[PDB]
Amino acid sequence: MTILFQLALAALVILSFVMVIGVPVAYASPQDWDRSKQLIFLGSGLWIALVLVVGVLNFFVV
Amino acid sequence: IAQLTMIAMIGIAGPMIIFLLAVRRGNL
Amino acid sequence: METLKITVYIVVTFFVLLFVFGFLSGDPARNPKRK
Amino acid sequence: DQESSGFAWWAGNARLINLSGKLLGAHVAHAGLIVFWAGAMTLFELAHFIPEKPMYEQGLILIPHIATLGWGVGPGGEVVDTFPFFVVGVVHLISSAVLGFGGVYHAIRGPETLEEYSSFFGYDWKDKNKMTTILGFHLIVLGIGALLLVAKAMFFGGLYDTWAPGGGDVRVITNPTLDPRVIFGYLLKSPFGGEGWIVSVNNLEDVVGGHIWIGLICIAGGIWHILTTPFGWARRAFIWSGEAYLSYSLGALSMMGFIATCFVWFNNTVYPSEFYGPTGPEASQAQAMTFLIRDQKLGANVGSAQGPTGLGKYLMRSPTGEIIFGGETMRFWDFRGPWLEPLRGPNGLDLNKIKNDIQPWQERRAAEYMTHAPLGSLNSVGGVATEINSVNFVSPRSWLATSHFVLAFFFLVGHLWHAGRARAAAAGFEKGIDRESEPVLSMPSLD
Amino acid sequence: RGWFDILDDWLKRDRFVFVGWSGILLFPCAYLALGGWLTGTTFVTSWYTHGLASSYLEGCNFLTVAVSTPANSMGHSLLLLWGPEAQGDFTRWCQLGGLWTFIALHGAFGLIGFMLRQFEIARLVGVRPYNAIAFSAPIAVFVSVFLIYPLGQSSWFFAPSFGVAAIFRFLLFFQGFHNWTLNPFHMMGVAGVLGGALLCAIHGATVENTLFQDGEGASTFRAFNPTQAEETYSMVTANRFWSQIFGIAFSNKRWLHFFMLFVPVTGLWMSAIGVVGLALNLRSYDFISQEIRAAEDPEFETFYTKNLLLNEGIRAWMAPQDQPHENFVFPEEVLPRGNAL
Amino acid sequence: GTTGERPFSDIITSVRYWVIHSITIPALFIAGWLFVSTGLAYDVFGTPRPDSYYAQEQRSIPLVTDRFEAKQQVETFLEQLK
Amino acid sequence: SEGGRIPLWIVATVAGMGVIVIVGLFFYGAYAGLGSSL
Amino acid sequence: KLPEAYAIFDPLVDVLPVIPVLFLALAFVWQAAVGFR
Amino acid sequence: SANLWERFCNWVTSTDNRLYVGWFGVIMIPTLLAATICFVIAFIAAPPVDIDGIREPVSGSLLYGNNIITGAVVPSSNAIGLHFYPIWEAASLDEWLYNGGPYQLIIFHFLLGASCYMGRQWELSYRLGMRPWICVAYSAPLASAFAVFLIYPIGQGSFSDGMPLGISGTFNFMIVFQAEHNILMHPFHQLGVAGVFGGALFCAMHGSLVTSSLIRETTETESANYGYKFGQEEETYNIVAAHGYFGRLIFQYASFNNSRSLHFFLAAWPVVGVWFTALGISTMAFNLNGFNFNHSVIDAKGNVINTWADIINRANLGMEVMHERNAHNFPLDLA
Ligand SMILES: CCCCCCCCCCCCCCCCCC(=O)OC[C@H](CO[C@@H]1O[C@H](CO[C@@H]2O[C@H](CO)[C@H](O)[C@H](O)[C@H]2O)[C@H](O)[C@H](O)[C@H]1O)OC(=O)CCCCCCCCCCCCCCCCC
Ligand code: CLA
Ligand code: CLA
Ligand code: CLA
Ligand code: CLA
Ligand SMILES: CCCCCCCCCCCCO[C@@H]1O[C@H](CO)[C@@H](O[C@H]2O[C@H](CO)[C@@H](O)[C@H](O)[C@H]2O)[C@H](O)[C@H]1O
Ligand SMILES: CCNc1nc(NC(C)(C)C)nc(SC)n1
Ligand SMILES: [Ca+2]
Ligand SMILES: [Cl-]
Ligand SMILES: [Fe+2]
Repeated sequence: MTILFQLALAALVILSFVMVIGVPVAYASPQDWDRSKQLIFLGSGLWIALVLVVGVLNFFVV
Repeated sequence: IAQLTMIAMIGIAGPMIIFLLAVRRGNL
Repeated sequence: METLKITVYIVVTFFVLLFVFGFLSGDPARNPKRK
Repeated sequence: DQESSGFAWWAGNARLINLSGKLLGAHVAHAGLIVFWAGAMTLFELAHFIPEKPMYEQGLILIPHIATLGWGVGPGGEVVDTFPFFVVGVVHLISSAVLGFGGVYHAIRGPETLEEYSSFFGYDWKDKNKMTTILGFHLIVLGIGALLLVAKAMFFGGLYDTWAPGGGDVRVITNPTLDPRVIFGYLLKSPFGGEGWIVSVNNLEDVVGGHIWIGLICIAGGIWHILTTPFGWARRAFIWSGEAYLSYSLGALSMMGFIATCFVWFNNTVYPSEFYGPTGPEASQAQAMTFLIRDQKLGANVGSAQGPTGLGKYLMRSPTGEIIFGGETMRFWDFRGPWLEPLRGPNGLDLNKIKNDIQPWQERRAAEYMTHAPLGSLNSVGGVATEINSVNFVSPRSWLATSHFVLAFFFLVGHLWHAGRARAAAAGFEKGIDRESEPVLSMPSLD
Repeated sequence: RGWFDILDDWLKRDRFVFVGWSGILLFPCAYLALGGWLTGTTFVTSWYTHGLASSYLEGCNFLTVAVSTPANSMGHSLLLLWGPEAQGDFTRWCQLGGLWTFIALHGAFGLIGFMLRQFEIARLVGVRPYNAIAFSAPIAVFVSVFLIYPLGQSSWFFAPSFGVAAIFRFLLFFQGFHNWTLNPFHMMGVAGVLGGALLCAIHGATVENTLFQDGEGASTFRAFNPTQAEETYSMVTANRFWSQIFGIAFSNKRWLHFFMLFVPVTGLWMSAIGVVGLALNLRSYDFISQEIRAAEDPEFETFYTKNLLLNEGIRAWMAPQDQPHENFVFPEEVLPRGNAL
Repeated sequence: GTTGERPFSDIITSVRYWVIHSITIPALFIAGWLFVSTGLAYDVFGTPRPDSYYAQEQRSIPLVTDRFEAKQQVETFLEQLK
Repeated sequence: SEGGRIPLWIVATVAGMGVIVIVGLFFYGAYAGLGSSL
Repeated sequence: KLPEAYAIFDPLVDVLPVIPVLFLALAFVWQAAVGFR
Repeated sequence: SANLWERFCNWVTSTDNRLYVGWFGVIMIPTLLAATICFVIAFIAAPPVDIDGIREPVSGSLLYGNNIITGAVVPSSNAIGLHFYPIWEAASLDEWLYNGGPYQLIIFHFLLGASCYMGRQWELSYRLGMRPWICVAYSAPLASAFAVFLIYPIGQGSFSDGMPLGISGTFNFMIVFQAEHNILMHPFHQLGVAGVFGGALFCAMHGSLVTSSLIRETTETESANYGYKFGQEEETYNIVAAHGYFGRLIFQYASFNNSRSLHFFLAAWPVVGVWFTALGISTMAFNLNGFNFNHSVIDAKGNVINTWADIINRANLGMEVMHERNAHNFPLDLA
């Protein structure tokens, strides 16, 4: 539960760091954002579940 | 103790997201 | 003394009206070209 | 798309004056930075927050904003649960990512213009209706917000009322002053000493009540603009352009910035001295309290004590006859406060209560506030400029008030500047006098 | 032709950083002055001199650091590295404040060299030397304040020490001891500097908002002809503007610009004379008629009398740690103080 | 609009430059650092170390009181220190 | 090895952060050094 | 302080506040890269 | 009559008036005549004012023992604080002159008018087709009068703490300020002196460079000024020769060649610097004062090693301890 929580919360940070540097260069070079429109979509969708994970999971640790 | 570790990365991050664009040359 | 207050008040109203009804009078209009 | 053959680099953002879409990313990306801050700062504050210690002694300015809405606090501003703080902090921090997304999106991928990718959102500056309407939408969003407060106070919990009968405490307002005669009375109040205008609000009923009026009056105007166009004068009076509109909102913020500076500096109610520090006048008052209290214990008759000038070491009279504290503190005789009120009579400070009704909690309140006046240095060294290093402190009331006067000011310059530009832009000469038709040259010599 | 004309030739050669004959004096000094300061600011102390920490090495920040004056014992000694004081020794020199007369005297020559430069470069480029005339003003200030002044006092110790805060005390001192703010010359001084910073601002804005349109852009900066021709702003329009808002207005750029040289240069010249007088302590301290009435009548009070009391406090509370060589001891009971404070 | 000197822009961009200064710059830095950290600077400038303003007991200042026998007087002040 | 190769905009943002770092070290030194008050 | 669990992020949260400033900054990194057009 | 009011508005706004009485002017002209007229009478004949509210009148007018340098118009009483004190608020004028009534009548009308004076510096520029912004340069000196005459008093809780209207009275404002705020040690004031010093500096630079690079058109025994006629087409100085000299004094890229960029800088510098100085006084009006480095550097044992920052504190204490002799009854100066 706890480590399970620190995992979700900690991974959620690295995804953000990655997501943040990503989306930019994404819409940036139109070398796609069609193939990456797939990547970004998964990052975005993923992110939300994660927040919801840490959200609900918070009430069990603290 | 030394969370300067943090700053450092999130710091070279800003310039990175434009540099990679200087490489993939496009949309600056 | 209660008078002076009245007078002063009147006097300041005059000018303040003259001021609002002034810029209201289509001030943008007043200038060299485009209006 | 846009480069130097638009505007100069350092005026870059003006190249977006006519690209609705991108000009939306900006506002959506920016609004992100504010949420980000609000959120990211709260957690910073909480990360350093020490429960058993005054908030004002910790450089806090957001947690105290939450505390006022009745959250995580109880009797006398005692901090009970730090959860509401952590919550409000993280929530914002998250929404910052959501907004930030949209911002970045609308400014580098989505449509560079809107008018075509949807005529509902696309807009025309000179479109007196689209303008009056979008304004109308926002006038409703803000209106709902004003009620979002009225709700938290009447239904969801209350607000921190320092004037609390039993002594400062979270109280549920269930009797908002709705009497227009009173509510709007405040606007007809002098902004000088005593009658303080808006900043003189001193009880939560009026605060809550007044917000009720604003919420409605506000949404009412939101609908009215949705359903209308500027009349005639409204049109022959203003300038209709992208800059001109900005300017008008610039001068508007400036003014609100000055009003805010005075609220946090003077007001006791919506800015509880329990979370922020003691007000400027409140602290000078407390010194008089402290020493009238002390010396009185040493056997001095405060009522008849004569000071160097022959005016009254501890108590003197104000210009209209009321009994007030003496000393340079004669300038703050307009200070009212929970801790000091029980000593006031129908004629001001009552010599009998002062003589035997002073309570210990008041003595230490006066002492606390006396030693926490809003005096400090840039490098945060609490006290008078000649003081010694040791007590690292600068009242939250000082920080807030200064920062906002600066911002308020520069914005008034911003106003003048963008308004001056708009008027020349309109008539059309904001780029120079027509070498050919030089206006001055067609005017008679004043000589 | 000859070694001299060849030496010349080389010097007056148009480089990135023009050297010139003048440079032979300017650069050696100018660099040594700047250098000595930067050195002391971070390394040398003022302990043996003023009982003060004065360098980064001791804990001072950019505001509190400084190259403090020599002891009062030194008197007006030039304090040469190899003179009777330091005796060739360097470290001692440092501790006796040799670095002050070093920065002082060197920078002094550096201002001579620089003005000469202007004069030399002016001549070559074939323009009038009004840039040199103007610079007389700053020389006067430096000369009168960092040299003539302390030369009139007991020693270099009372000259302004090189440093930010160390200069603020020079200000406070002058108020407290010389009641300098009440001096006719200091006033003229400020009228000029204050009035000069006005012409600056006012003229600048008058030009930028009285410009002709020579471009199609909003950023009108590019729209400028580096190569003369027409006036870039309507001198005629400017005249009418001010003539209607202020009542008076220029109308002769040649005069408007000469005026701008005059106002601040004259101001600084006056502020200098005032100080040349403070050297002999020949100050503008009091108004006798005022003092006489204040003596006989205890109910006469002006913002002037008020100030003089502020001075008494400044002198009494500062003198002790500000003039160490005087071994001042002022018992708490002798210290002037109002009520409560 | 020009003189002999090689346009800074070109130099600040030349990989040769950095190849040289990546060495030189930090070089100078580490040197000055050591200048302070080795306590050498304190002796080069007679500047007191945190434990050398006063003697343990004394609370008086080592004020130089006469020009000519100044150096001599200063030396004696160092005497009391330790 | 001359002729611009190290892109300028990078020389700057790098030499730039480099200064905010050293000047920032100074600001930290203000709450710890000798220039402290503790 | 930060709820017991998140404590591991104390340090992280210590720098978050300053980020906004960075953006105003980046806009300059960018223009420099795009040669101030 | 094309319509009286229609006409009136045409006159007021007329750009053919010797002095442009504008719309802002309709408020300016009267307020400024009141401020000026009341001042002149005050300064010459007003009687003593109990500035500190402790019944200790400070006479500051000529006829009552003052000379130009000492004389001043004294601030309203401290007994009054921030309360509005219009003549119709006094049992009599005698009472009004004693509590420093004239001061308010003057500062309020002046500040009012001086603002409109700004509003006017815009209007005329509009009616004349010239770019605005000049009025924005004047926002700095105005924003100062405001800081010194209103913000500081609001902040401090009394008009009696506003800067007096007189020479010496101003030095008083300064000397005390420094004691209570240690302004010389505040970033904003420093930026202020940079702007003022700088201004004067640049004012001299421009002034000389230009005047020194004027094209010859005058005799050897004829005012070099005549070489210019009002309403010229081409320039009167060689801005290329100017730049040529100045570029060599320092070095080329460190010199202006664009008269527009030159003049922007020329205006920008002082105005920006004074803006900060005004924000300084407006900021120290809420007690956020200058840096306090008192007893920072201390030695190995704990002894306090003084810096020039300390010598400054002593001079400040002298001022603190002696100002307002009889006005304090307690330990801390919180007002
Ligand atoms: C025409 C265009 C003009 C453009 C002009 C642009 C001007 C721009 C100005 C920009 C910014 C001004 C910024 C101010 C930042 C203030 C930071 C600060 O206050 O930070 C405060 C901190 C803390 O200071 C520390 O404060 C500390 C302690 O407080 C305390 O801490 C202690 C424990 O640590 C105890 O608890 C104690 O009781 C408690 O009070 C200690 O005393 C330290 O010893 C002390 O050093 O700052 C320090 O250390 C600070 C060392 C500061 C040097 C500061 C210089 C500042 C401004 C210079 C302007 C120069 C202009 C030159 C122009 C030239 C040409 C134009
Ligand atoms: C504070 C907010 C802010 C915002 C929202 C904008 C927005 C915009 N600006 Mg400015 N600008 C700013 C501040 C800001 N600016 C400042 C302070 C300056 C002075 C230095 C300028 C100077 C300037 C100029 C000179 C120009 C603009 C232009 C533009 C537009 C550029 C479109 C583009 O080319 O994308 C390019 C974007 C990139 C190459 C990468 C940026 C990625 C950004 C969005 C995010 C970085 C954060 C992070 C990594 C993202 C994580 C998101 C998260 C959800 C995962 C755009 C609408 C241009 C214009 O007006 O065109 C018509 C133009 O010429 N701006
Ligand atoms: C703050 C103001 C704001 C505004 C005015 C707009 C306006 C617009 N957007 Mg965004 N957008 C924003 C913020 C904003 N957006 C943010 C923060 C994000 C990131 C999450 C996005 C992400 C986004 C995307 C990915 C797209 C747009 C698109 C569009 C355009 C759609 C027009 C259309 O064709 O019909 C579409 C009709 C609508 C979009 C309106 C329906 C809105 C619903 C779905 C949500 C309302 C929000 C929320 C759930 C309500 C609160 C509920 C409560 C219970 C809590 C329009 C101009 C689209 C576009 O580029 O079109 C050309 C598109 O593809 N926007
Ligand atoms: C939140 C922003 C907001 C904005 C930007 C606007 C903007 C506008 N509204 Mg509006 N309105 C709003 C909210 C807003 N409203 C709300 C909440 C309501 C509900 C009450 C209304 C109700 C409303 C009505 C009923 C009307 C407008 C009208 C107008 C237009 C008026 C043009 C004008 O001359 O005004 C400038 C105001 C003046 C020139 C009058 C001068 C008044 C003097 C006496 C005092 C000025 C203030 C003083 C100097 C300082 C403050 C003192 C303090 C005591 C208040 C304008 C575009 C008019 C219109 O034509 O609509 C289509 C109209 O008839 N509005
Ligand atoms: C409240 C909203 C607001 C908005 C939306 C705008 C929007 C705009 N303004 Mg503007 N302005 C405002 C308020 C506002 N202003 C205020 C209050 C002032 C008074 C100071 C000004 C003064 C102003 C001027 C003088 C000018 C503009 C201009 C512009 C346009 C500039 C385009 C650009 O590239 O940005 C430019 C942004 C930059 C170059 C970034 C530099 C910012 C510097 C000056 C300050 C940074 C401050 C920060 C706190 C310091 C931290 C430093 C760090 C190292 C620690 C743009 C449309 C320009 C224009 O051409 O308009 C038509 C112009 O010349 N504005
Ligand atoms: C919250 C309170 C709000 C209160 C609002 C009170 C509003 C009171 C009056 C609104 C009056 C509009 O009044 C009308 O304005 C137009 C300009 O637009 C004037 O027209 C005016 O301007 C033109 C130029 O444009 C002049 O040549 C003309 O002589 C002049 O009169 C009308 O003469 C005036 O009657
Ligand atoms: C046209 C002469 N060149 C020139 N250059 C400069 N450069 C600074 C940096 C001093 C503004 N100033 C001037 S006088 C305003 N003139
Ligand atoms: Ca932490
Ligand atoms: Cl007094
Ligand atoms: Fe000029």
